[PDB]
Amino acid sequence: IRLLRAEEEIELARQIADLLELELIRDNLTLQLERQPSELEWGKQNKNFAAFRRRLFLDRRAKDKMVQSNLRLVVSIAKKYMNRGLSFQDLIQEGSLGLIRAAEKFDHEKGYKFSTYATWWIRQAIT
Amino acid sequence: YRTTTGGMIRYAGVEVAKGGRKQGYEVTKGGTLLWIPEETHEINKDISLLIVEDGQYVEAGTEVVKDIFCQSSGIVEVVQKNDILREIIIKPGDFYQDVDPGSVKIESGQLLQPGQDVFPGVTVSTLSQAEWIESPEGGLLLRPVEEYKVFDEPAAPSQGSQNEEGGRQIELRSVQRLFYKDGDRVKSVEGAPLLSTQLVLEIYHLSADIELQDDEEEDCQRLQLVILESLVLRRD
Repeated sequence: IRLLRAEEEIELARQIADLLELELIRDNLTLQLERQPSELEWGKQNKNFAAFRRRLFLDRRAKDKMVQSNLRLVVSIAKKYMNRGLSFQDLIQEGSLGLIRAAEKFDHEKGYKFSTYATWWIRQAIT
Repeated sequence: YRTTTGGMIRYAGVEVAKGGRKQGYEVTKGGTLLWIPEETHEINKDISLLIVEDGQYVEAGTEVVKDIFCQSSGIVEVVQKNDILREIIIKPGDFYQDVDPGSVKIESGQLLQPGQDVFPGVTVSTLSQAEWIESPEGGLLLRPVEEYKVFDEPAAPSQGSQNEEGGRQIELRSVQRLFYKDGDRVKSVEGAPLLSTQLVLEIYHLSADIELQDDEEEDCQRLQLVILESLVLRRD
């Protein structure tokens, strides 16, 4: 998998931030729609429903692209922890759970790189 | 040949011959050389982190742009393509009030002589380069150039050898090598050297040599670029 550039981390973070507001609306609507918001689309308020699924698929692919491409950072951190209690296989899977949480809380408006903020979350999930 | 910031470079009547654009370029003759400096900053910040405008003259007190401290003083210029900052072009020089912007655009590629004037009523001290900026409510800017003296051959010492010169002769040559051409600017903000007075040898793709510090005339050390082969000698 090819690594991301410095400008591609800012672009993918905007669709993840667009995915944060899309799941916050669904979490506020599931308390009054009998926990079944399959067709209840509050963001649109045949062409609008097809464009809503295209934006939902493109935003989930951006979160799919940021965690999958930054998997070399998990190996460089978990290689310094493979002596205490766990094997090398279990540390990358636990470190990848911190890379998912780092992608949701990454704020591109502050200006810092993704490798600076995700190091604090991969090392937290390993420890 | 150690400027403060980076910038463009263009020679005038200086021929060169090279085989690769990576490890410099060996010069052949002399000639004059110009240098138009401009500070650059290849960053990847956002637009909301920018606190200046397009064409705002900054000072050397703080000069904070995109939460990054600068080192020069001049007219700033940002580059935006897809809501991400790519380069911060800062052109140093003096800013003077002027009018008639339709005439200063044609003076962007001509060398401004110090004996002439850039505008009727506006004077200049030395030679510069005219450039107009697109700032709100308006004058053009003057970017000064820097000239240097280069030699076709530097001060090379007298080489001395003690051999029969049969099939194997070595010497030392001191040549100058430039790193940048006229149609390319440098992407640097710190001090970048322009040339390097090196010492290139030419044996007249094998026969590596070993140098050492050998001296017997005085009580000091002297370099000796010699070449030797070790022969076997049994202790029997």
